[PDB]
Amino acid sequence: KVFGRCELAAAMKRHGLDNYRGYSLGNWVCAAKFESNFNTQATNRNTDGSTDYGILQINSRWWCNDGRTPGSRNLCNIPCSALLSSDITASVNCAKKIVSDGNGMNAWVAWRNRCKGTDVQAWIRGCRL
Ligand SMILES: [Cl-]
Ligand SMILES: [Cl-]
Ligand code: NA
Ligand code: NA
Repeated sequence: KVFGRCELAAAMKRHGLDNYRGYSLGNWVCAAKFESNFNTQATNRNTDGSTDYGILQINSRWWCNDGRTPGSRNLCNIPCSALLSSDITASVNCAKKIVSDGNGMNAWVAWRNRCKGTDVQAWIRGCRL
């Protein structure tokens, strides 16, 4: 499913991301924009053989099992394919573990490069939340 900007904001708000570990909702929207263009079915293969899955491009080296990332962990205890669902619950709950793991949202390269230090509130502006 390809979300609208406001629709995703609303889904993410309902799932407890709004200010989770101090990151306002705009940050999460901005990250999703640039990670996946709001498409839950986004996948991208990394140099190391790991793959990024879903709206927040969660990586199989640590966070999910795709059965093909030798030597990887599955720290969110989910199959990676669960991150591709139109229901963002699994992506959101795994994101919460990731963002709590010491690096905050710097774990998402695109957030660090495209969102961090920008006016992220722009991403939820105009939305009925
Ligand atoms: Cl694996
Ligand atoms: Cl980037
Ligand atoms: Na995801
Ligand atoms: Na894995």
